[PDB]
Amino acid sequence: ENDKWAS
Amino acid sequence: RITLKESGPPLVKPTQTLTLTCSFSGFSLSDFGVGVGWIRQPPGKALEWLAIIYSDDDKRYSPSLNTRLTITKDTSKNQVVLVMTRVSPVDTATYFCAHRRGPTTLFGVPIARGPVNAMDVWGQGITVTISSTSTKGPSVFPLAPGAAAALGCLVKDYFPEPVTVSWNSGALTSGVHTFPAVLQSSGLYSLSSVVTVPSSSLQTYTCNVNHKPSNTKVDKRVEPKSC
Amino acid sequence: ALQLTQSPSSLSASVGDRITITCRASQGVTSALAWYRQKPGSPPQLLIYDASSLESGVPSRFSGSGSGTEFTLTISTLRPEDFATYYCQQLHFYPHTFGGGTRVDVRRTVAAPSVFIFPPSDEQLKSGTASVVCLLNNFYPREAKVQWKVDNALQSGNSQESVTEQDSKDSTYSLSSTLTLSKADYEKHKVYECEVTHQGLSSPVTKSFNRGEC
Repeated sequence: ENDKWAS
Repeated sequence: RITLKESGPPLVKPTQTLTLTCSFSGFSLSDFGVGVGWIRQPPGKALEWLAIIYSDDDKRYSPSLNTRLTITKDTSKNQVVLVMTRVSPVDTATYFCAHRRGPTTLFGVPIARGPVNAMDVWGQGITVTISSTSTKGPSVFPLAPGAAAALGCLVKDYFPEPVTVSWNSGALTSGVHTFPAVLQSSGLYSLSSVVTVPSSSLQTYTCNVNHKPSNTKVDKRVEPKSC
Repeated sequence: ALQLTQSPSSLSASVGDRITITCRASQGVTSALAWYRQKPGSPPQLLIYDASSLESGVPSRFSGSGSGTEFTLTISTLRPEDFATYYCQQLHFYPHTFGGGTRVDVRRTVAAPSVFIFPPSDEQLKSGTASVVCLLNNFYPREAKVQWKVDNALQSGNSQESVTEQDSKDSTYSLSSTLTLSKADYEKHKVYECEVTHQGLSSPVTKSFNRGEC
């Protein structure tokens, strides 16, 4: 999944 | 100044549970968006990401190790703990914990996320060996033969690391190569130490081997066989 | 999952050179990429974060550029402390992958290994095991391939090798490979061979012996 700080 | 340091057992047996603690100073796991992650490095191999935990308590794990890892934090003690269950020999590695910055804030307003893209401060790393072996001294065997000649000693089946080897009580140094030990599938280490000399010197050669852990010192004189 | 491939895996250079290491991702990671330098025995150290930002306290000769799927780290004037292994890390997708690393070592002229094969000692044989060791001494570059053959059968899964760190005077490496067999299996064969491939050797060199020949 997306990193904590990605869109 | 941010510093982190890993602690836990240096040795662990297969099927057992490994608990590693990261104690840090210079930041709080209650600071905004901060993270602490764990990365491991088997000897001679690449870095491998394991898990990370943030101050808002979100946790993420390597998919390959998900079932065996638990990461948790203890904010008031400034520690992050990683628990790995059912370890096996392939889990022998140096384990590092590391800090991850949270976004920069201005008057408590997040304005820059670029600083979260890196693990910026690392702990020295803690070496963990997974083996069912009990302490044991090495068996030492001879290794016997531009026009250089080679000979050495094979320091076999000992545990745990380290062992020290010198040649001629320390007087022979040029041409000496003591290789890093390999952990055999048996759970015991093995290493060779060799020395190259002018094919004429064949002068005497004796390797002095010492495995402190088992109180085993051995001096083995090696020569060009054939009686 | 997402793949991060570094190139080259190994690289030779001299103090003062300009080197550039590249890292390619299988899917775009935007600018969420970091570079690290790791010296032997130490933890990795952050050089560049967010693909191109210079980490505080890191010397200006280090530079990072790129975004999406292709990134590069360049060290403009290599210093002695830069002989080390470099890694890139992606932080856009979980898990936060690391590349395979690229080793940067002291360049020196190509040198083929001096190869030696050692039969197992009679002393070891009495304990029931047989170790055959092969030594590749003082060669360069680091990559070398050792293939054990017993009565012409290609061996696999029964050997282990280790390599010394680059010699500080020579700039060469040495490699030790151990073939291990039970005394029984050992006794069932005659020709024990260590085949070596290396850049400095026109063609593969083989060192061998016939067991029990006296």
